[PDB]
Amino acid sequence: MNRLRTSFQQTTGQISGHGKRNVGVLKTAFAAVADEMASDQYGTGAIIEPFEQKFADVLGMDDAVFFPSGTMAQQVALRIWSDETDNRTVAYHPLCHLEIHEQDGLKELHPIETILVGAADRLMTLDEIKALPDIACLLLELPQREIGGVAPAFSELETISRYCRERGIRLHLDGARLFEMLPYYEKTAAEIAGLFDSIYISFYKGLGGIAGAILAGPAAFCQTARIWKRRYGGDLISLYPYIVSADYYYELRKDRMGQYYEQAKQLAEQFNALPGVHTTPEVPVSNMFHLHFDGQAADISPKLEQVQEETGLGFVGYLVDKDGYCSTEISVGDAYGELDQQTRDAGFARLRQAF
Amino acid sequence: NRLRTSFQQTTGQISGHGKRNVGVLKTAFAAVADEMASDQYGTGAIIEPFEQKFADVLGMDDAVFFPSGTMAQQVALRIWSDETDNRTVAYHPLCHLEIHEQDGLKELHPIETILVGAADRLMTLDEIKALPDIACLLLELPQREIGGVAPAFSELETISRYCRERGIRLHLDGARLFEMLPYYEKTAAEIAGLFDSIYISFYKGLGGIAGAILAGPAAFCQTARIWKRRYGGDLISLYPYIVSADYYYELRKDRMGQYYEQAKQLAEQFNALPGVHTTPEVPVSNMFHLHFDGQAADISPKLEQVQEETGLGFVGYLVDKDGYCSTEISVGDAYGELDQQTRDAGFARLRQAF
Repeated sequence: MNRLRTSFQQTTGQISGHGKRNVGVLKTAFAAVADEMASDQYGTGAIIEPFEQKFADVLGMDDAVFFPSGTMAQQVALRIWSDETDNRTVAYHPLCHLEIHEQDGLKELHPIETILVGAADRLMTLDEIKALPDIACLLLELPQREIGGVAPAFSELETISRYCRERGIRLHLDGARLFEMLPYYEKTAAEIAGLFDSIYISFYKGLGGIAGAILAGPAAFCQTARIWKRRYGGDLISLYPYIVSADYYYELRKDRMGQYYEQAKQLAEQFNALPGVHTTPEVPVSNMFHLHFDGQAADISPKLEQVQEETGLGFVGYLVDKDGYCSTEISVGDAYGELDQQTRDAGFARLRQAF
Repeated sequence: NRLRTSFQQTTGQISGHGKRNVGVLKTAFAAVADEMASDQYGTGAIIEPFEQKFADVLGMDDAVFFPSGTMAQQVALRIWSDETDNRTVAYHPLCHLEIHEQDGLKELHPIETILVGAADRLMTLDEIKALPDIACLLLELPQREIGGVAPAFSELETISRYCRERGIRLHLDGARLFEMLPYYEKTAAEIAGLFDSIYISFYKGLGGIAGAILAGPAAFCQTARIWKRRYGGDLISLYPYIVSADYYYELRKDRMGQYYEQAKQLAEQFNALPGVHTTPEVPVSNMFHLHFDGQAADISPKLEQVQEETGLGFVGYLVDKDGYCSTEISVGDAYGELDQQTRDAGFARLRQAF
């Protein structure tokens, strides 16, 4: 383990995240669950059916399917739409999860090609979407996490939804971070989800569960999704350990996304005041942003190390070197709100002394 | 369904480990500290020690934890198809990949399957010898769908040396490997060592919740970890399954002998009933199939009642066949929790009903 990561691990509080990712997260979700509650069974029965209906309702879709991962969930979605439209081409942002974080799973597992829309360092434009040829599916990710978490205005999404529909293109939402976006949009999950044909949501990002996903959409779409779920080896006999925990952290945190967002905006303001330091976006539209430092990790890590060792407050857990700067991702959760004012003020003065 | 109900409502059973409920997870976690670090996307805490543990148990270079055997085994077949430039694999007609996975192997991979033998029996060595060049032969020990029948160890040896001769990779579906060791009088390592790759399960005989290990050569496992991510099986945190798998492995690893002996006890009681038999006649593991003369219409009422009256579960479902109906029995911890007299009074009532 490197010096920076070490120093962040040995902190007693953090600005980002929910706390340590440990066995206690599962034990806490289960501590009041009756030992006699019956397990789900290969994608039906107890626990799973009510959870799926719940989240079909939350997203305002005909049905919803619990998956072990969003990786599996979104590959399946795209394949279903590709099959329905007899079109083997899908389009999305160049830094889409399916493109860069799944060992090319979509393309290795299905005869599907991808058009990367726009540029890597920005949102795709409405003109770029209108310039697309006949494709099966456009995937949008709200927000675009890989560029710090930027998203189009709600009215832009309305226009894209009408366009695609008027053109026969299926619109899929990568809503890994959908809950996080609701404060800024001033909309419910169903109002955002209603613009799309299908939706993926996660239970381990903003919500801070352990793992697992929901893919939601029309009834027939979900039926097919359940067959692919079995083909993929995701139709486990028992997925309750993730469903019970998922629902628990959902009920726990569904109404905290607003505070996480206000807090993120506060943190960004503090960071942007530092010489040699900025956020992207400058003003967050959610609980997240990227934090950029001029100079490379070999220059900046030691400063952060010292700051963190001394204060016992985690600002930065890792850096990623880029061209003349280095970057880390901040996502605000329960951890920040456990830092009292004096603990924030003392950390930030010490951080101010470093930069 | 009324039979299922009658079975679910019993306070003891001859089959299985007991109710599949949340308690099974909480029991496994009762002694794990809250502060234990999660695994992280296939590496780190919990997962690495588990994989190393099961590489050693199976005598292989490495091992990889999978959320399922459906996923594990498909991945193993593809890696061998790739390593061999051969797009055909072979196995028994009721192989789990053929009948219980919605054609996943063939839908997700440019692979074709040859079925070796006849559905109702073990394949023969001559049938293996008549196979064209293939990437992989998969053997299931025992063949579950025909009652749990398996070839003598000398025959497994012959077959392994033959496939080594022809450059055919040999893979074991070992979902029930542990249940067989008593019969074989062999270690897991001694059985596994006749194969190129091995899949084992943590929810069959061991009675955990879910999860699988795929073990094999270091190279093979590296590539299998890539496919695990492609598949969406490389979850940020698999510890709920891993920790529970270990809990139950440790708890039940040395009980396969008693399950096998207990299985034999049950089949003996069953075969002595008129209008009842088992396949195989004498179990070679903790399992067998149970056949009742007559159709489910005639038989399911009789079972239903015996179970309602006794509160002892013998049978939870019947499959209707020509002139008889069948069910699968797999002994775990539930048999041992019913005292002898209680099982004797259940059988006695059963004896009256048949």
